[PDB]
Amino acid sequence: NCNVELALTSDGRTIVCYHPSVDIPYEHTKPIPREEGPMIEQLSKMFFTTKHRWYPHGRYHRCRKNLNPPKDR
Amino acid sequence: SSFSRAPQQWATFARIWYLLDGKMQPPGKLAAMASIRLQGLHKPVYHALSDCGDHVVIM
Amino acid sequence: GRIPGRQWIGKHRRPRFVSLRAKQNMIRRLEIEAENHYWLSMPYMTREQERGHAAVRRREAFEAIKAAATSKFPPHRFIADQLDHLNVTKKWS
Amino acid sequence: TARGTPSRFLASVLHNGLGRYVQQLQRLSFSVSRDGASSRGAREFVEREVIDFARRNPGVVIYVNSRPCCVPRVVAEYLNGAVREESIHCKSVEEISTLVQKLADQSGLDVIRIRKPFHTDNPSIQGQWHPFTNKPTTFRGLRPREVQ
Amino acid sequence: VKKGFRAAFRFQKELERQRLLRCPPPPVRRSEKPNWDYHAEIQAFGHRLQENFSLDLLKTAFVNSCYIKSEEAKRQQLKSNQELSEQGTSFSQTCLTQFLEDEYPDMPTEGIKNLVDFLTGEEVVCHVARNLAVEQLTLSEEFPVPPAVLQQTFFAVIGALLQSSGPERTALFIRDFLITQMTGKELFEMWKIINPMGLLVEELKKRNVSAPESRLTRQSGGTTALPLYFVGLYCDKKLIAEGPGETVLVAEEEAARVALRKLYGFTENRRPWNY
Amino acid sequence: LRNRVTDRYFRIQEVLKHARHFRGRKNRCYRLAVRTVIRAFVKCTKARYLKKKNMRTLWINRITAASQEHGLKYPALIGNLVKCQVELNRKVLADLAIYEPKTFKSLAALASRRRHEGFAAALGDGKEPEGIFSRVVQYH
Amino acid sequence: ISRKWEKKNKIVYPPQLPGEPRRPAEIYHCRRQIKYSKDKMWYLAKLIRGMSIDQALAQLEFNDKKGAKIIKEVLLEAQDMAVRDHNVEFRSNLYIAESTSGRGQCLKRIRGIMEKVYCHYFVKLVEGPPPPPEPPKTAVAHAKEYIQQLRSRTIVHTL
RNA sequence: CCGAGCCUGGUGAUAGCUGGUUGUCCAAGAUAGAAUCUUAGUUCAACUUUAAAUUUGCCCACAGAACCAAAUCCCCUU
Repeated sequence: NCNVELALTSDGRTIVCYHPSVDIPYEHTKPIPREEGPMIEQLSKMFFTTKHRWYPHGRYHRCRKNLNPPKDR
Repeated sequence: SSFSRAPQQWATFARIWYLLDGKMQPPGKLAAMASIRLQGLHKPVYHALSDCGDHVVIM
Repeated sequence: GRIPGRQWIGKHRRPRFVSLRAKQNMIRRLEIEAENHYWLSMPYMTREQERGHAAVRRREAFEAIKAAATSKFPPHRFIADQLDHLNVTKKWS
Repeated sequence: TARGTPSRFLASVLHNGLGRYVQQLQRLSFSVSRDGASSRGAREFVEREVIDFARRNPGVVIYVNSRPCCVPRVVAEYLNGAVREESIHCKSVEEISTLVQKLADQSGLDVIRIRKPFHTDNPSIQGQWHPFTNKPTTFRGLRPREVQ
Repeated sequence: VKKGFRAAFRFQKELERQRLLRCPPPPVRRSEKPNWDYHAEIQAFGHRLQENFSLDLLKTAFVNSCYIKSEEAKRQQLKSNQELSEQGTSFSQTCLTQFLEDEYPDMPTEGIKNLVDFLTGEEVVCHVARNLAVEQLTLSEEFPVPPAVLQQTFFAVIGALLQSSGPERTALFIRDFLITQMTGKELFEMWKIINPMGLLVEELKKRNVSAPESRLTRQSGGTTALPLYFVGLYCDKKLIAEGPGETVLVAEEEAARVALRKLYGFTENRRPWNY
Repeated sequence: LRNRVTDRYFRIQEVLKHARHFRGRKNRCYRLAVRTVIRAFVKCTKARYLKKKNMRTLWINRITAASQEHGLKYPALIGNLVKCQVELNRKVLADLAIYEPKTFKSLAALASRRRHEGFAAALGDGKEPEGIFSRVVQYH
Repeated sequence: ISRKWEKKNKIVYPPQLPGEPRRPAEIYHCRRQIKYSKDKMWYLAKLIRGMSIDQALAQLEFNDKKGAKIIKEVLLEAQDMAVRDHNVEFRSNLYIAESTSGRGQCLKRIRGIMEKVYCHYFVKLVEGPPPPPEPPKTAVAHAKEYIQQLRSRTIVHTL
């Protein structure tokens, strides 16, 4: 997919790109219709990940955790 | 643009489902295309620590 | 599937083969070499004309070398340095 | 190293360059020693070059004292509150003038590692990429293998 | 017992510094912290912001009313702040409304009132006050200085500037120190609304355009716990917005927020302020 | 013991303050720490060349993703942009792929147009007019 | 040799004002030089680190350990002086907040160098019902925490 | 613990042999050879380092170096 209008100036010195937002038409839209082992396995199958994500980590890793991290943007 | 910060973050990083038809194809070309799409290298967002994968259904 | 002693030294070595990269690299270097031969192919002077055209410059450079080697001597010693060392115990009035 | 150190993102203070450049320093607190060869240099700086510095920037008030708490020093206090304490034990007047100009030029933010050398807060103007920028729409919005 | 003093004294000062971090000192005012001189530091405040205040007006802007009461209470064993604070508040509200009208003409008066309230709110004027160091030069009841008193003091400073050197320079002050506080933020975290689809519906009734339809433009993962939905808001075969959400209701209401931003012109792309 | 050492505590703490976030008697005991704080400062001083290399392959991965999403490959995109004389680097092109995709869409389209224009001149090599974006700017 | 536990008992707070929730009374006690090792007494101390004082006294009457007898003695001592001195109005309204044990000044003899051991026992009691055991986290908690992390992730190493 | 006790002294025995030799920083710096009861060492040399006097130094074509191949000396010049 690529749909733009490219051009040069007369001098051949700068390029001009022209490229507006194509919108989604009305027709292209649908309308709105209106135990620990089992525990970790059903989490894994609910979130499409594996069980080592859900097994805990000790006090030592949780203490190396940062709790007040910097925030940007 | 002009979405709120958390809805924009969600839509940027969400998980997308790809159907790939295996009739007559070679398993290695199938594997190449699905391997890229599973690591999330088909996203300009990609990084290894961002868990930016996507789902692939090979039928 | 092994290589007997060390991989690259000795009687039986692991085979190594030439690829498209190695051939193409060798060939671009050989084409630079051919152009080197061509541009050394055409001298301007020969020995009889070049003999003596840089006597002034070579002897000038050697007088510079000789003078900078012979002018090697300890620096001067002043008074203001020694008295600036007395300026360490300076106090405001 | 960089992991044995707190880090921060690149910051303004109060969007300091937008409307006007607000000199991010309030105070210098000098302390020089009267009878001291350790503070001979800071003495020479207060003698020679602090008048023109105070004249050069009127935003900062410069107090000097004699006989500090322990050692001759400068304590700059910046606008965002952070108080920097640099030590001019046994420095020349030249080094003291460069250290002071650095303080008066710097903003009060830390010298810890800065994560990114650029801080746009409105990065995208044509909208940040998401998986549905350029996947083309369909007729009645059907997904693949739709019966209808 | 090893002979010597430098190392024993180095250790003693190190223990003192560890103590100063373990039990940090109780926060007490910079005005009685050493190396202080009020008149010079008033003049430093003026030359730092680079316009001339009349010094008596600036001082009486800093001195509060509660401080006067407590100072009489201390004295039993001055012109206050309040007139300057009223003038500063009146002028700051009026020219903030003026600046935001001239830059955002389509925004409704309720929205622009919420913008002015955000810019003159407690938290923003507390931060601009503290990071401008009026929090040191003010005289109040206790340290730390309470945020209401900080807001009142800062607007009093603006009032002293207004009486001192004119509405143009005072408007430059308000602009360069309060509108920079909205550069970077969004409309709907500056004007907190509820039922944004409702706000869209009534505002389109004002515009005499039909009430919009919601459509489900794009989606993924419709039957798991990580869906994506773009719900678009359309009106008469064309759209005014499209927005994301983790479910259809959130996506629709966030697309309503996107529509309201685009209708008021307060998007992310808008022509940045002309400083 | 006419003069022996009294400041050894502070030298020890110069190593241990960088060791404090280690794991084990590396963070406590000084021999173990010295050996492993040296290795950490060396790891830093090589990780700077590493960080430059790693960034630039991240940029190649991101530009590759976006240009394959527009129908190019990364070799085609960089090669034909340098032929059309836009001297953008990978860092800016990667940020343009993520943050500014309409501009990247135009860049991919221009790279395709330059590829096919330059190769039209290649197919008709010999006396032909110079290509439209194959016009170059040469400095006297 | 350092006795800050007993001095911790004698730390005295300033008076309260009527608009404050009621401060729970804190009682520290220590038994020095038990002829028993620090880590057997650690097993008993970890056994009673959270129990209401009457249940703790039950477990410690019917354990089988020399430490169990010595700990029951210490806890009865601390309860007695808590309702006698530190103004704990209800005798049973105490719970064991810290129960620890540390090592003492051990003595030596030749067997090989045999070290006849000695340990300490420390206990702090607090007014009030014991704290509930925080529930072991469930599927709603895990799903919410995963989704919070996935909403927290950003586009790393660019603007 | 006797192919010749144990102790104290001479005794800080002698070790061409192993091991060990503690602050920061910067800079120059690599493997002809000879003789030796000598090849687990050393003395000279060659190389290396600092400081000094100077004045030529390294490379290269041509001419040139013996009768019974690759190359190397050599030096006006550059």
